[PDB]
Amino acid sequence: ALTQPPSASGSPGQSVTISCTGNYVSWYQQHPGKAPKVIIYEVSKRPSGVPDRFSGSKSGNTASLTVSGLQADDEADYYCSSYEVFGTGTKVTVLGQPKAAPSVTLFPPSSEELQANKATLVCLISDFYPGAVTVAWKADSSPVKAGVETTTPSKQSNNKYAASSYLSLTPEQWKSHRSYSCQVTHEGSTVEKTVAPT
Amino acid sequence: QVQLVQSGAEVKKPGASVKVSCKASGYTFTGHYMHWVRQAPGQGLEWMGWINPYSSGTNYAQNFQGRVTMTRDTSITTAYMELSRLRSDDTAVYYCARAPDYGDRWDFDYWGQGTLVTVFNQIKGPSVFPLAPAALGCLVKDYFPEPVTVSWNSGALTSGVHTFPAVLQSSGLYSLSSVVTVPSSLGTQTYICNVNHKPSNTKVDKKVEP
Repeated sequence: ALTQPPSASGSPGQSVTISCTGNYVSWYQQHPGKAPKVIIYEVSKRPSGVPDRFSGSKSGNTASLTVSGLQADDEADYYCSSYEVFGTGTKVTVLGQPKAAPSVTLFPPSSEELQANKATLVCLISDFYPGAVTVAWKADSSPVKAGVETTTPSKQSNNKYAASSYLSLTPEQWKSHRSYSCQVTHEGSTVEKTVAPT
Repeated sequence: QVQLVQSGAEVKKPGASVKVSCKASGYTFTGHYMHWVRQAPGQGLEWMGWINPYSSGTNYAQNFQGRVTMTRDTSITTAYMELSRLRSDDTAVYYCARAPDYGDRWDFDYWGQGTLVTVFNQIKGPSVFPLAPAALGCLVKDYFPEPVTVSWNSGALTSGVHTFPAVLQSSGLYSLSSVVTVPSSLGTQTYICNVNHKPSNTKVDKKVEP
């Protein structure tokens, strides 16, 4: 019941703001391959060991977590929790390397796959920094949630990130809908790739 | 000092049961609640339930009621959480966290190192379908387990080949896509993708053309 922005980033020394729309509010910092740690509790209070550069606030139905003077250690996942409900999460990056726009390539289901009563939309994203995207499949303008399987960004051989998203569809619904789109958002930068049957 | 050391990594099968321990020391074991939270690889945190170490009373989550059991041991100050009817979608890292005090019971000030569970199941020969273009590739769908080696023209082409990481589907099977970049040249050069999966002994070559 808690919604967070998919991505948020800033250069070393900048500041970023992470929203949490849904009482008290608490935030967690989780480095990759590590357990979550409390950094914010009771709206804006901080535990011991958390530097003063971390701060929080709440105004209405949304609470914000702001980190000032960004450091390399701040590059991690952040979640907001209300009692037991956890948020979607936000990926923070200290813009370590120059920014790069994602490259999107969408493939329609193959003829051989359709003969086996199967269909899969392969959307491929590569060469994007920071490593955080927002893939939302569109079926004639209406988003579809079922059958969506999206990976998480992983380091490439050029310090950038790569990911892949798949939309499993049946042959009947693939032919019925006019077209499908793979819209990916990279910190407010949405690029849409659309494919159509035949 | 407060420590929470859990059990080692476990591998189970669909329908099996796994028990995870949580060794507690350096604090009043029965004075602070113990909570269990799981997180799938690449997903968010999901609260499962809390158990009072004093009265052994539990309050499970709605989506886990009738499937998870949480116990505690006073003599060895260890909390336990056993989950039955494991599925391929239950692969997650499970952490045990401590309520900071009596009044505050949700700001978990201490977390365990985690216990990775790996619900394991059906192997399967991968299904290869060409991706006609420009860029052309092949779709390795419904295979298990990792990894799969994908080449082009028996290794003749290696520039522009991008083997994207596989996706952990809800069915427990991985799906990987490898594509190449071509000048498009499509009618002259022939492209064949060689996928080899040693665990299932499946090697199929598929030619991709527009």
